[PDB]
Amino acid sequence: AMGEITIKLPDSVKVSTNSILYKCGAKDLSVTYYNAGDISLAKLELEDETVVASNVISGSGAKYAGSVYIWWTKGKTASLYNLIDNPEEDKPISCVEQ
Amino acid sequence: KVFERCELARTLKRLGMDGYRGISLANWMCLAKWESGYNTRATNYNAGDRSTDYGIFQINSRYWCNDGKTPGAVNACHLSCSALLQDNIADAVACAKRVVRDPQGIRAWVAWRNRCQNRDVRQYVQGCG
Repeated sequence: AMGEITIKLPDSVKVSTNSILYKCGAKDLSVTYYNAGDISLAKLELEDETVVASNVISGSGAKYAGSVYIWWTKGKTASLYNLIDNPEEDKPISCVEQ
Repeated sequence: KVFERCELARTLKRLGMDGYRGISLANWMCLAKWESGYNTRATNYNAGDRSTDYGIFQINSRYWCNDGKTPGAVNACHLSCSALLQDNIADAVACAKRVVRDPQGIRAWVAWRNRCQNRDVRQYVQGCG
């Protein structure tokens, strides 16, 4: 059908969109970030799934949660946690900005 | 300022960090080591949400401090982020104590998760004494 999610905001806030390429081992990962003031979302085009995660409270880094995943960036690095395959959260996939 | 390990441990102990919300001084030390290398001036930019992590505990500007250039900032510690880049770490410690009220507790820091979680960290408070 539509092929787009359109989220109508209630004010005239600036919306920015930015695609960042990551390398996760031997694999490529495209993440698109959507920022509109308080709102920060990340679309991750994973091999097994397309996920949209929302930025959530963290002490350090920029942490996004969506579906079974946590995507947590810090500087040029990132960890992708899978809470179904790895509920102990000690074996995330490690990624770096390309 | 880059702290020497035992210097930092004594400072954090005086500021009541050992056992704070159940977090051992050793875990705070391991957190500081891997987040910032004990460096009060460390900063790290997160291109995703345009936030920056500040100081010895790498506290993030979207939630905890005001840096004037992060969209959606809430400033829950009621501090300028520059206060978290000072040699005196009183403000950083006060803010870190606020952060750990989170349901995550010390799991709110990604470097602690990656480098200290699930490991024995007792060595960080040894040989000081």
